Amino acid sequence: EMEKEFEQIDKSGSWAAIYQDIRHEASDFPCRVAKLPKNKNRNRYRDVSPFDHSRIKLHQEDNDYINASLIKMEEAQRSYILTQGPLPNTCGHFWEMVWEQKSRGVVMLNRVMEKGSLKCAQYWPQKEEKEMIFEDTNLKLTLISEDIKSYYTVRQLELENLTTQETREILHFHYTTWPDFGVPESPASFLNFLFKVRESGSLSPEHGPVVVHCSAGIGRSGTFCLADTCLLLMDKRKDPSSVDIKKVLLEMRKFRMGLIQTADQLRFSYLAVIEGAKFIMGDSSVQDQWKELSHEDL
Ligand SMILES: COC(=O)c1c(O)cccc1OC/C=C/c1ccc(F)c(-c2cc(C(=O)O)no2)c1
Repeated sequence: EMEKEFEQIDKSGSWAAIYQDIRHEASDFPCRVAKLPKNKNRNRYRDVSPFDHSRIKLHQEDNDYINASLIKMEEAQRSYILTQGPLPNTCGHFWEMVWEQKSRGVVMLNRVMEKGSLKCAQYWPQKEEKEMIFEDTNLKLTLISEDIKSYYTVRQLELENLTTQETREILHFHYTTWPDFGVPESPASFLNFLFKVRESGSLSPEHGPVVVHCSAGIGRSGTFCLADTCLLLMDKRKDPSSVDIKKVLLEMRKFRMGLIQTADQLRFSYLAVIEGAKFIMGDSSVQDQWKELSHEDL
């Protein structure tokens, strides 16, 4: 059905329309906390804020603000905390969140520098010998190892609560080939990546919500979560036909503004889901075909 609609929409080149329509019906909620003068420097983009009703509150008494939303997908029983790329001054806040929320995985969908501009702080350690200590949130983050693949890298980090000397293994999934405001090379590579994250247990309910982010935490991050939820629902009832992707994107837009920034990302979202269904519906071999087509070997 989504395939029909796909060809339908492609056949008459109406993605820009379908996309603007979703924008017209997207929820709109107040962002008072994020817009408070004291939090001006805690936001990377003036036009990208968390709604008040679904923002992740830091557990400190000083200022509990951080540009992050908890997208809670009720029907699919999956939660994601989408956030902006940490600013030089908010890296402590970022790891505080991860710790307090009990996250197991962190999904980075952008490179530190894109189009010749600094899109995100270097918030994680790059060399084992050089760990990082966030003095304001009293946390330590050490690089334990990293598995570099052609288009993405998986890092194992150790987060420690200097106040209690408690430690946690944090998996860092970094997609290094997704153009800014762009779309993955092929659904195959994107799906290979999604399933890698899935296989890590990072998306399991026995863990806090996975923290997903790009520069603003709405475009590429939205695409990622949309495909994951759609594939998940489709899986829950083994009924591809009952999955209304636009209805699902709107559900998500209730928790964070502007998820999916371009009509092409929306088109890619359809592709990834349609392609992913192959695996969800019983063809377990397609996962290897993706791993091949993705060319993850250096
Ligand atoms: C397309 O716009 C919307 O859907 C929308 C809406 O309908 C209502 C309210 C706000 C809206 O978005 C504000 C985003 C601003 C905005 C400004 C600068 C940015 F670098 C980005 C950005 C970058 C990325 C990435 O890294 O891929 N994703 O988003 C988004």
